[PDB]
Amino acid sequence: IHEGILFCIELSETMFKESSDLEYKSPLLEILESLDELMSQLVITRPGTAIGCYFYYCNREDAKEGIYELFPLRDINATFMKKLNDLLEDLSSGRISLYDYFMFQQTGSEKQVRLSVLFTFMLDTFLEEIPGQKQLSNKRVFLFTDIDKPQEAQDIDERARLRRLTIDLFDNKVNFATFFIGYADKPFDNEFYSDILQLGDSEFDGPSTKPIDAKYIKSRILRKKEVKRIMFQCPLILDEKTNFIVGVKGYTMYTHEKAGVRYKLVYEHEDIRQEAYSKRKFLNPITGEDVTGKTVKVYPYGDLDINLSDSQDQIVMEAYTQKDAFLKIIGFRSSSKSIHYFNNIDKSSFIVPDEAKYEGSIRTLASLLKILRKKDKIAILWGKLKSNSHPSLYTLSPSSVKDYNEGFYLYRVPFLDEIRKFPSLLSYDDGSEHKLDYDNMKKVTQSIMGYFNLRDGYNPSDFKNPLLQKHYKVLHDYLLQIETTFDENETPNTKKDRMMREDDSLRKLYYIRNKILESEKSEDPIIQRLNKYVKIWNMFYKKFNDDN
Amino acid sequence: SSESTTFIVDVSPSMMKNNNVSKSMAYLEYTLLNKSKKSRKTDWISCYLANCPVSENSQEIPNVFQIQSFLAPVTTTATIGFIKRLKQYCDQHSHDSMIQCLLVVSLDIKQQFQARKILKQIVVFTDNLDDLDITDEEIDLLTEELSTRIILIDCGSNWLKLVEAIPNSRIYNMNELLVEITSPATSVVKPVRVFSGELRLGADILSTQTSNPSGSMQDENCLCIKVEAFPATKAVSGLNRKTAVEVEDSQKKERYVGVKSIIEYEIHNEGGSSYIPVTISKDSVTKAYRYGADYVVLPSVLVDQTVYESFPGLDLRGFLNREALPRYFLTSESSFITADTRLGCQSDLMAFSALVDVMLENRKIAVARYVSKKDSEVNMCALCPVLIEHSNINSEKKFVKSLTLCRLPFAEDERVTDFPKLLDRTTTSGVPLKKETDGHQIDELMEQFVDSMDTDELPEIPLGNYYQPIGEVTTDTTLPLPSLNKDQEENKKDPLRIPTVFVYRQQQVLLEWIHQLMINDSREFEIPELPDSLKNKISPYTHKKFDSTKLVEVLGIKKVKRGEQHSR
RNA sequence: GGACUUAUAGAUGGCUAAAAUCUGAGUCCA
Repeated sequence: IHEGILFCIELSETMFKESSDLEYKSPLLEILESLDELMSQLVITRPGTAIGCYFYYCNREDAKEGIYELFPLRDINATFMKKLNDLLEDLSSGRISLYDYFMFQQTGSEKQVRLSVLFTFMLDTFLEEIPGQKQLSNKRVFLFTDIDKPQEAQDIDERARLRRLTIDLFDNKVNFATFFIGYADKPFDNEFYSDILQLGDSEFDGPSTKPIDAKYIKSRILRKKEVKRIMFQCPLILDEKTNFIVGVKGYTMYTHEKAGVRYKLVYEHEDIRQEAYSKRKFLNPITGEDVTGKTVKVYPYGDLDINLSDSQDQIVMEAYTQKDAFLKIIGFRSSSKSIHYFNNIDKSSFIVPDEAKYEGSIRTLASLLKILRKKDKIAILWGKLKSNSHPSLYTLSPSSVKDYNEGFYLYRVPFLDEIRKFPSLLSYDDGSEHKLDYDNMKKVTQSIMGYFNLRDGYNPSDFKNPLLQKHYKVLHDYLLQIETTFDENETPNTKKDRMMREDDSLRKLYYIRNKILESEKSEDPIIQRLNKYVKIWNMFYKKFNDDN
Repeated sequence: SSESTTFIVDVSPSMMKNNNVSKSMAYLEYTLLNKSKKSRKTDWISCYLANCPVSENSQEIPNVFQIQSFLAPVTTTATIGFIKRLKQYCDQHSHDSMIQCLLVVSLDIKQQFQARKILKQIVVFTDNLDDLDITDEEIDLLTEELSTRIILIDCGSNWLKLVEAIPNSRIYNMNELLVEITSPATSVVKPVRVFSGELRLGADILSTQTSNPSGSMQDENCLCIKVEAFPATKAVSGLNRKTAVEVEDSQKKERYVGVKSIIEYEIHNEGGSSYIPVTISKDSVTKAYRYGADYVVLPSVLVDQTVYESFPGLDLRGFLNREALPRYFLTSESSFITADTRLGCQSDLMAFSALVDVMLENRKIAVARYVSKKDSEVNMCALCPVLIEHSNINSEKKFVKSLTLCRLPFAEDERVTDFPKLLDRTTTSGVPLKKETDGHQIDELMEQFVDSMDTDELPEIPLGNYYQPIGEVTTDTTLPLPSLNKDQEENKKDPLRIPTVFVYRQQQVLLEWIHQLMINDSREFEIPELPDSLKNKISPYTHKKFDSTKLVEVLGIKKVKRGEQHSR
């Protein structure tokens, strides 16, 4: 319900120097920018998230024991967001540098933090009780460091005390997400951090201390930023006779975020400002009486209404479903007869074994995953994900080997009545009769189509919802009294750039036309091809209407 | 548009003892009750009796009985009445108990509808088609006077003469109807345009993203096809239900009246005890949007700024191979994209089909930007090419080229995180977990388990037949008749295209509710079984018999304050 | 504004979702 992330970043010489793996941008700068994006995303996606950011060892006068506080662990808010935004802008303008802000020096021998103080700080931070802030259900520490071997690596007894500091955190449900940074030249030896972050029982033995290249920092942050939102859990029946019943969990991989769904209602009357509520009130059309909570649902059947008892409702559903959520295997089938791109009706779920409900679940699905991959088969499922819903046929497909997450994807199959009819046309003459002219049109289309292949496929990351971005930007600017930059006296060029700024998709569309437009200007006969293809296509379009 | 249907039931001693009148009654009951739900103003029903001891009709002809007058609209209560009139007649003449009848009906139709544009039909239930004498002088007489088609039903060459003469007349069996009204039937929903605009490649952003009709059609640097959008898949939630309260009346059956609802607004004055709700006006209520830990009421002019001004269009972003697009990216219901020969010219249908054809041959999917209306949601979508077979005038097959539109996710939509490995499992730190003992026997038995339920023997729907043209399901009359389509039947063995079970179940139960409690006057409802035909479609398929008892054993399966949060 | 058809219909809603809410939608006549 309420997760909190504690950013802890270790300062060093290589953290300040621009890296070729980062398009010549500082790792420290990359972490800051990643943090700006994180809060920008979560304020839309999961605003009930607490974020705090700390640096060490910092030589600033306002640093306690060498640990500087950018902002404390608080729920995401425009005030902290502005603080970071202003810092990044002070950097961009050349008003200050990163060295100037954190009071760092290129001496080759700056002070370093005592890890004892650091791990104790993390524990104290998550134990604080802040009045206006809710209790945290999930506590995590994003640990960024560049030093493989700190000073405390030589002292064996220091490691021992550190190991109980780490355990002390694990006992308080505080988990580590490590960001141990290695470069092309300098690699990260995780030998030290392995020792102190390890546990002594089988499953949980601490976090991964495997280092990462700086090139993967931003992506790693924004990936581990998200939280598993459990959509449903139910038994998976494989064969009921032999009690071949197993447990599974389902997660929504792709939601449908809409702007303006997050709101409260305020009632203000003179000096009274108070929260208001919407109340749906049912009336009797004959008397005007409030019959709320005294209404019933019936089946209309002509000039007759039919109300069944709960006992009868039970018997009716009993013929094809259970009360609680379930998934029953109807059979298996080739993926090429089961999965299509033209009959989706719902959003997909990601299915994972639930061995907390049924032991042996992991062994079952791991084998089923291996087998269904080997034969390229899928499972046909019958059931429902919620108690209060209708059942349906589902497709259970094994995760690809290219994907990192190992499990299954669940696709709902449309009922026969969910498959709508194709509309009748006024004409059916598509010009297929004239073989040569039609075959030419396909050929020129095929060539035009070649100039616009998506070599990196489709990535959701590249397309921000413009509706969402517009909505939260207006809220953002109003809270911080940022005056709008929109001008009614817009130049077509001004308007053009605004459009591409507000919509990631329009920016792409702009490139496509431009490539066609720079294909006619160009006098290189090779580059010249694209635009001439388009002209030929239009020639066929106009020729067809002049003839048929 | 409008039609009339006249039912005639033979009451010979053969029809009674062979239980052929009770069968036809079951058809009449199903037919009329379903008609009652629509209560169409232009759908007429009327019934007569043949070879009947009762003689009551307009022309005062013996052995003819108009048991039910011309009725429109057909209501549920009226259907209850008609069936009970017949049920009483059927029970009386159980143990102890035609040519001119067809002539009386024709006269009663000419006086009822006169010359109005109405599709008239006569439906006849009888046995012994051979045992009946209708002279050529009577057939010569029957064809001239009649402007009404004939539907004959055999309950067990002479009868053929009438059917062959009268235009568009057919002959069916009794059990042919008794099986049709038993089997599930997909509802025919007439396709309705949900979008009308342009499919564009290389269009000007300044020209398209305005409310101006800036024709990209005249842009020779742009691929511009006029297209329409229809719904391809749409979710159903069963029979629509009515919110109601119960009322009393002189004849206390379960009598209900519909209710309406309003939205009221209240504040809570708390007195940890409970609060005192007080109704307040909407005028003193404002929406406060959330931004992190703060809530914001915007001035009216800024509340307009929040809405992103979007403009109707479909703009191509690029192309990729089918396998390049992860299937789980598809998040919404699907829609058809067809060429617009209505508002556009015939070049659109040609150019559009050429595009789809190329996408089919190269197995390509298009990524596009979609906006249906002004200020509507902006969507990233996948455009998948499809074929749709149409019944053609020529002996050759006809495939209509089309596209399927389905929404792709934005950045803010993905909830993906790192999940624990399932195959090569490790600890949280990442050290390789010890490989499971009895591992080879598990994968071996699981493989047999998957083969045991192999449904590949069950055929996928033929190419270009998953979707179906609206024309191939439209018929002349609204009477439940056998499909007559040879390809449509037993295409129902596709295990991934099954009837909407919970809807059928609803209709099945409501029919028996009416039959038992309203017509038979029983006071106990006997809810029928779900047909084995439909049960099988949601039951485990067995290809080869297999005992998973060993598999289960080795797997080891065992069950275990907001008033200051306002800011600025 | 009417007639007809559709209710397994046409839409909305949303802290990501209620066995919720509304009556809409298409065609033809003035």
